[PDB]
Amino acid sequence: STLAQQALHNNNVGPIIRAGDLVEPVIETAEIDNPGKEITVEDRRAYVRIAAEGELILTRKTLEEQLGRPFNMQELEINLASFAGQIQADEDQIRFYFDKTM
Amino acid sequence: TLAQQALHNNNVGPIIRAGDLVEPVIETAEIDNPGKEITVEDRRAYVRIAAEGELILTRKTLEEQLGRPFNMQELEINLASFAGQIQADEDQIRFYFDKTM
Amino acid sequence: AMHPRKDWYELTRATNWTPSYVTEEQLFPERMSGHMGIPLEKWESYDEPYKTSYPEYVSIQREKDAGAYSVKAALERAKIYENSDPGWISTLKSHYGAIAVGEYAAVTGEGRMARFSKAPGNRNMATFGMMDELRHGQLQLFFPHEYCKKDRQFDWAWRAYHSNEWAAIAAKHFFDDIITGRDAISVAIMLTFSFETGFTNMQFLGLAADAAEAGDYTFANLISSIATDESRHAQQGGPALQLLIENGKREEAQKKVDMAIWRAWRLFAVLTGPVMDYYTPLEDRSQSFKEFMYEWIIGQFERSLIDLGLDKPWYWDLFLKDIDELHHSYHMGVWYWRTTAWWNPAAGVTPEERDWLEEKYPGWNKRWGRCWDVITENVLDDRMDLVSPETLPSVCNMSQIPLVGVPGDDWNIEVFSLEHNGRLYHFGSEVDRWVFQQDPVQYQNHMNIVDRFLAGQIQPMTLDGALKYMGFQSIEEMGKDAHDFAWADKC
Amino acid sequence: AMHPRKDWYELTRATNWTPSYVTEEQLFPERMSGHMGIPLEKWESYDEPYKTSYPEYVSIQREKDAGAYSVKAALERAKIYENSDPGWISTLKSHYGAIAVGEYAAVTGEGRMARFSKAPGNRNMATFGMMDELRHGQLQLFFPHEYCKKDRQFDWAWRAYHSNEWAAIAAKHFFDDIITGRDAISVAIMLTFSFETGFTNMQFLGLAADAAEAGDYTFANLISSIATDESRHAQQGGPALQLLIENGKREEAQKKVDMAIWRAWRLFAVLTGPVMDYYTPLEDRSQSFKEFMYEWIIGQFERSLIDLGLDKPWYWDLFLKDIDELHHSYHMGVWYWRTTAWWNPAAGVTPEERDWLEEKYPGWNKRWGRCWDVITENVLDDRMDLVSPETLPSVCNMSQIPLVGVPGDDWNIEVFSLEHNGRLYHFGSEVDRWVFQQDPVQYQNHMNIVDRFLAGQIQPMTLDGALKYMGFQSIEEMGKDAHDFAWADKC
Amino acid sequence: SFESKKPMRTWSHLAEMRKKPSEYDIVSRKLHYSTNNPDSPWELSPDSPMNLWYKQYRNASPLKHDNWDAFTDPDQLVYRTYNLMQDGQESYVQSLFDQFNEREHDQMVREGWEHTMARCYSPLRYLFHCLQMSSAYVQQMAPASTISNCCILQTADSLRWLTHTAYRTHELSLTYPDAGLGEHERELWEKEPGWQGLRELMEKQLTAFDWGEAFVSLNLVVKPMIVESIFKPLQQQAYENNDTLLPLLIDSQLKDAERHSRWSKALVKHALENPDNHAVIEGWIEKWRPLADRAAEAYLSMLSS
Amino acid sequence: FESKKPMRTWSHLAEMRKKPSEYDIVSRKLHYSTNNPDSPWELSPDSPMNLWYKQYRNASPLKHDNWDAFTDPDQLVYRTYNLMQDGQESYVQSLFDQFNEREHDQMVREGWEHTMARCYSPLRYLFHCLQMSSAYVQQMAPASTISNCCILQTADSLRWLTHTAYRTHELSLTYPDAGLGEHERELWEKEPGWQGLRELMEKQLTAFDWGEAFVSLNLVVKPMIVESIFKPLQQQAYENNDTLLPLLIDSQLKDAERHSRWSKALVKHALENPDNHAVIEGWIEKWRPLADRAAEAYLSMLSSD
Amino acid sequence: SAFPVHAAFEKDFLVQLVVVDLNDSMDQVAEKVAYHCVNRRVAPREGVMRVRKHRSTELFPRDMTIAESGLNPTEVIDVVFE
Amino acid sequence: SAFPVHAAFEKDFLVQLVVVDLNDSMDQVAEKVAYHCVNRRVAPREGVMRVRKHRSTELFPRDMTIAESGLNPTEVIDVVFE
Ligand SMILES: [O-][O-]
Ligand SMILES: [O-][O-]
Ligand SMILES: [Fe+3]
Ligand SMILES: [Fe+3]
Ligand SMILES: [Fe+3]
Ligand SMILES: [Fe+3]
Repeated sequence: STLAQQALHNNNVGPIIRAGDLVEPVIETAEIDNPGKEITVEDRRAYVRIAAEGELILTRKTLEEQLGRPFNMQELEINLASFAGQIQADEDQIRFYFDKTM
Repeated sequence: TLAQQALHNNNVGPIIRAGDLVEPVIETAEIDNPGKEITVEDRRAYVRIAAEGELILTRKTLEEQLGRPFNMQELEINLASFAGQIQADEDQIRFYFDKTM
Repeated sequence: AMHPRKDWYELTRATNWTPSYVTEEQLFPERMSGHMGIPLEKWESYDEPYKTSYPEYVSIQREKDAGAYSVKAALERAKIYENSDPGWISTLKSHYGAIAVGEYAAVTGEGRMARFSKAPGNRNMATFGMMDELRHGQLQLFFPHEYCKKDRQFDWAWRAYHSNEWAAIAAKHFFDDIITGRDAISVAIMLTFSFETGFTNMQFLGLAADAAEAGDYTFANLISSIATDESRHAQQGGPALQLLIENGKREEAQKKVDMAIWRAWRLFAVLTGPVMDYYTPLEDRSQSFKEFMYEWIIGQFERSLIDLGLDKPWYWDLFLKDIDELHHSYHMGVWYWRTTAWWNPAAGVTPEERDWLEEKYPGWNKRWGRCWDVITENVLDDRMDLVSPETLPSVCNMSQIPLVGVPGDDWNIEVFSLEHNGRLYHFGSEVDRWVFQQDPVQYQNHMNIVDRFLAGQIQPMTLDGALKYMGFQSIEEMGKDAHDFAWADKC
Repeated sequence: AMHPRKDWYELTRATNWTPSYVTEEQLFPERMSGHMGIPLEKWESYDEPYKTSYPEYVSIQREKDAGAYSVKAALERAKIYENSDPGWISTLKSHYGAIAVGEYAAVTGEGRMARFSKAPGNRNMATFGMMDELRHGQLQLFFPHEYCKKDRQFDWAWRAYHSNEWAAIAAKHFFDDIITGRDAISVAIMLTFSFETGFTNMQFLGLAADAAEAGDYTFANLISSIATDESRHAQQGGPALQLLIENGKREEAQKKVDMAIWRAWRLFAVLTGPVMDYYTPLEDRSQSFKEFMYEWIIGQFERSLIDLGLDKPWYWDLFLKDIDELHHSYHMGVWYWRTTAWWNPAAGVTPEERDWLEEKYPGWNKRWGRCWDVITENVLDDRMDLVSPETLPSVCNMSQIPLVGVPGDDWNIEVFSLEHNGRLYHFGSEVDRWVFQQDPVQYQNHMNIVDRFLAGQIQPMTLDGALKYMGFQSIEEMGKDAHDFAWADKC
Repeated sequence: SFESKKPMRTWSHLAEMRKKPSEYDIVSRKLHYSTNNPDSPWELSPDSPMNLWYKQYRNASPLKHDNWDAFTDPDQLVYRTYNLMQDGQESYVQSLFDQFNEREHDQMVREGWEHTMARCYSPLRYLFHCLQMSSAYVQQMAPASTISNCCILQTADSLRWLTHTAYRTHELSLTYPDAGLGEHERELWEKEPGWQGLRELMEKQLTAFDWGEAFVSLNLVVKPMIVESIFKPLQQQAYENNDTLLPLLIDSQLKDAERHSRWSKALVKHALENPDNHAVIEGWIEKWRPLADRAAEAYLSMLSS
Repeated sequence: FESKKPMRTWSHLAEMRKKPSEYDIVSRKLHYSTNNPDSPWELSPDSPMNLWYKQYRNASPLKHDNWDAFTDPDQLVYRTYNLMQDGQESYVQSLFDQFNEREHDQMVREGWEHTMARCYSPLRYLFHCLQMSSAYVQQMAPASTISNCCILQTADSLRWLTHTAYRTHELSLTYPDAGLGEHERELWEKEPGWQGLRELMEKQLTAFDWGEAFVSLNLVVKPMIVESIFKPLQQQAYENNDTLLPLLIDSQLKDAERHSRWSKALVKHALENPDNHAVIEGWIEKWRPLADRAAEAYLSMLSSD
Repeated sequence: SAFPVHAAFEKDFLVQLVVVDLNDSMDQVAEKVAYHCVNRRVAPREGVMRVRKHRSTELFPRDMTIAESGLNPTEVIDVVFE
Repeated sequence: SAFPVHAAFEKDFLVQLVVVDLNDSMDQVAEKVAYHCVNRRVAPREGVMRVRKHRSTELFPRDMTIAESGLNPTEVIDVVFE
């Protein structure tokens, strides 16, 4: 039950990216667009769980440069298989965040 | 010897790459060429479909065998090669030889 | 020039008005809408956080389907069906049978919301949700259809929900309770929030990870593409939950989530649990069923629950204990009664596998190991009559799944019974009994498969008669051991 | 309503006119156009049999690329690089280095016809041809690029054509002879007819068959998609051929086809022959190299040549003998000089492979097997300085490939030499010397890599110096035995 | 006992077709398991509230057929081909929006046309949303999956029209900021006489819970009226006021509306295989025609003033 | 021999500051024919094609020591060109379909079909000249990033040709007695208004220096066609109630502005060498009076009785 | 006559439907349940099999019949050992 | 001094560049060719190695030098056994 307590008492937020050409660009973008957050990556081969504590931003500009081809933010849903945190999305960026601290 | 026999063939027809067109093209070849014996050689990545002298694939039959709307021009997505000369239009494609060896 | 969505999106959901020629209650009746008395004006602050617009939707979904079908076409000759382990093929059979037509049922849940939700944003996002579940149902019929010519059991991708087979009844009882049998706000809370940000990830991403390990990229690519749609339309539940909390309905919201989570847990323990710990070949088990649970349900879903302002369910510690034990007993039941399944369960108890099970669940060998020992000796002695049942298991009046407990050295089994309106009901858990008591009119006159057996509805009243009643049309479709007991050569 | 192609297509190729402000010969100069004095009006009867139009082209090619890239993306974790047999990885390295920038050069061949062909339908189909080869060059740079981070030898997908590596020179000498170095009508006959309905199928569909057997569906799917483009724009050659025959130029047409076929044969015996019979793991060999040759070149291509009114090439019986012998010796040269390649050749002479070789090429063990006996014994006795060369092979002045013959019990080797303008040239066959004699100005002052070595252009004049002249920038880039001699432990 | 049988080439329920089953057949036919048990549509207590709803409003409909599942969409659309089709049409419409904005088209309409649009066009987002909600209801109530699938796509098309109207209302507001565009549409829908016949019709139509009456009133009465009395008169008025964008946009929406009329008429023909259904449908048509005519009359009066 | 680790990208890109894009990976430094000045192609150094490239590419007066650094400002690759043009071309084809349904061609002002026959349908010859000319720049240009822009410009020219052929045929169905699709070659060869253009193109197509070919085609000829042919036809069509032609030309003008963009970027790259200014200005001045003559002759024919 | 019970056998994993008869002794009931459990999923063992109402503390007398017991059809019983 | 020739050794599979000296006897030429062939791809054998012009019937005498031979640089020779 203490293993379950510590699993629940987390503040990890961020995208779950399915296997494909967005995995490494999203990881690079997460690192670049959140300086001073530690970015964690769990690779499950069919998907990758990308996380940071409390808040994680992906900007369209950085993702376009890391992907290497023109990119619209709405296209991320081709490869965003799930996510942790609440989501706030617009044409310029997507923000994954929690309102509470556990 | 073996080479002269290999050369002196009159086999004509499409080479279909692996994908959703292999089985409908085989069925179409049989339906649209009654009284021709259709030969099929499966190389996993492609299938060589042949008849002697001429082989027709009609749009109507292909669209029926495929199970969804189909234009003849889309055959190019999966037609990786062919034996014979080609005469194609909106309604069908015909593979054929002018000479008989 | 084009104008950015932010500039005109509000007009797309400016669609509430004050009815004049009918009452507000005639237009949105409580039994279909579930507004809990919250007036129309209050629903207009509903703000879907994962937006889309019709032009973007059809463009992006065109690209999604092009990818899914291109991969299927390019791998048709990869010999997956012929070269896969039989337990993997069994996983495909159970997934497609249990899911495909249930996805099509989810269209009706989304449609319930598109017509009867008082929130204009909800009605538009539910319209895309209707479209998404259409996609999901059609994909998961189209993909197994090509295997009909290999195996009659794949016919159950279409046939399962049309049968009275016990696991189809369990799936239909759940989805009809959560999806198609309740008002729009209940659907928003129980389906899109509770199920589709929780257990759907176990089945469509956790199983994708196993599929990728097993080398089935057609399937892994398929179900992970499906999950990208779920991620968008599941976001309809959060704002509904927030609206109910801010309008004094926190208690009712908590109860619905509590109920929905538990009902999904019992069903997914019998479907996904055996797949991840027994059917999937050992070398392809990316994580254990419990480790996936702690990732997706405890670590992700339950934390998101707290962030929205809800509490841990009252049954939290019961749920954690169930995670260690329930699916091992569900597996044994599904296997021992394999003739009643439309897939071929893999027993999954070679020594190598029993070592892994012991490391993932300390004490496994002293519990379910004791039963598998008796079964293994009977197989080794060619007493095959002792590994097929002559009776039916008792079945929960809620989950429609056999009543189970922990066997072996510290045996414990509890049925939670209930007298109600002159009838005696039996439930597999405290929570299942509680779910019944939250809404008796939903359940009280339903008869489970064993209720029907004893009421004379199944003739002849034999195991063979039950199999005809369950809809099996040939010997080939009845489940058998996935390896024809070849695993006993290892024991 | 839309009006069907067969209603306006003729106007898309009604583009010839009678020039007035320059002469016809200034507009279409013979050295660029190759019309052989056939007047403009005669070229208007050119009728391409595999038509397309701009709207259909962009729509269909959009679909082709969507499939190619989405299959690549879905399989990126299939572990191809790490799990494939090294012989298969070498096949990829060899293919991408030899082909990718060669495809981009074929854009110029198509551009030559789009500007300088007198046939309007040729000029239009060559425009789509330009686009097709652009596609092929970009696909075959994009696909290997992801492996750069794993192996410097994949850098040669880009670098090979910028180097003086000996196989790179052989490829450029061939492609500059038949694609970029001749007039438009020669391009039509030598590239689109001779090469793109002949040997291209060996590399893009024969190899795809081996790729599917090996489980590399990204590569099989890619190169079979490339082949669908070639099937269309290769049909430019037939109508040019027929027009030449109708206008009295059959002898010139026959010579061009005879030359292009032999030149392509020599190059693909060194690139594809070793791949199909030695690098590809035995269990993945769909057919032998010779079996593929009889399917694609003898059964398909040469029969098509006959149907269009041309004759069997004069060297027919030399060709048939070459198919039995040549690539086995080319394999031995590439492997023994493996340090000069940008891929790692697989020896492919375990006893199991040698039984296959003997069955597919009776007498193999008494010829090339004699040489592999000596090599194998040195490897087993750790006399490794004798499995690496200390001199250069002598090289053909036409094909740029080492001069080989049949080794072992019935040794036969012949060099065909020629004094010309105070220089001594050596050719690997009668046909290669004949090709040189058909157009000495095309070839006479070209210096093969051994000519360069002896003339002082390679410094230092050592094997080390030659390797550096060839463009290798680090030890890791030079070829080794694919399996690090682990094959010897099975002998 | 049980017999051994061979695998089938398709689903068991399609194995007796004369021809090879289409993609449409495979993914669309006989998916409503809620029609299997007359006593319990859904796998719950037979008198659960939603079971009672379906027994009243679907099973007990006076529109009757022994094989609703045999219905076929004449266009045989599936999700995949719907998106293929509509991505083409909708990217065409969006390209029109882009090019007409580059041309400053809205600046060159006849004087006063922005007030006609604010009054007679921008409040159509309410009417189109009612069609969306109404189509979703026929979807969930229809007694066959092939009928429901047509209703799903018609629900998506209604949202498509709603979104066109929202986009153009905002864009028009940028050239004409003093006309109430994007500000007053709710008040017009609720209070303006020209809209009250339509709003009365949809409020009542949305409370017809019998699936057959819902289908007939929506597809055979309401939707044809909108084509004849709103879409086409708007094209004529646009022509008279130098609006060249609106006739092209409405021609694209009329393509969707003809597709809805095609599957609707196909279902009527299917239903008329039972001779009793002619009286049932004609009765519903006569019941709803007067509300539809008053709706059109009031709208056309307002468009003329 | 040194040891080196694997690189993240091609050797020639490994020292970029930024991550290589798709465009960088598949487009840059692909002309191996520029590596050896005395032997462009791997043949005899004095082979006919090697002498051609030594004279008309290597010896061009327009000089730069890193042509390969040129960058298409749109950074188009084959994949994204087809994505873009499938959208624009399916838009144009939908316009053709719908304007046909409306019978647009019957409503043009009387006599417009004769102006189309004389001033529009022979553009297929002009557009094919641009196609041939673009293909020549492609094969002679000294960097693959330059050649790639020319390939897509060649395809765009054929797109315009195919528009003109389709519309010529379509228009001839409403007006069978105007010579549409029958007399274009004779007008191209003999009609005064076309002879300025035909002389320009025939001489331009015999300018074999890659630099002079590029400047005359993309900096002189093609801007004149936008300014003196496309836009005056749009204005003429407006006067004559042809509403299709301005929309079609608007789509072709998007192609033309893209050609102008990469053209200007190449000039800016070239002007890093100060010597190239006088070379480019010299060629502009040399070709401009021919292009002005061509425009004046065409416009006087266009505005005639 | 037929008398259905739901019975959980000591050390098994589940509760099963077992139909006994109204006049069966408790010893006869336990044996009818053991037919569906012992040597199938539960090892045989020595000792006397006892029947009790599910989860309760008291054991039915071995000689008592189902009719004399307080049991109703479809009630849950345990079969356990002393 | 240095004298390049192209040499084919009996039973080998290729022709190789071998540099000899103008004053080398045919026996020394033979040993220098054999250095690149025997025990690498060709089994050793008993016998006297001889040199001839490529495909010629005549052999050059064992003691004859390259200078005495009339061979030109980069001509093709065979080395064979008697
Ligand atoms: O259910 O999605
Ligand atoms: O050559 O492609
Ligand atoms: Fe779904
Ligand atoms: Fe869902
Ligand atoms: Fe190519
Ligand atoms: Fe090609």
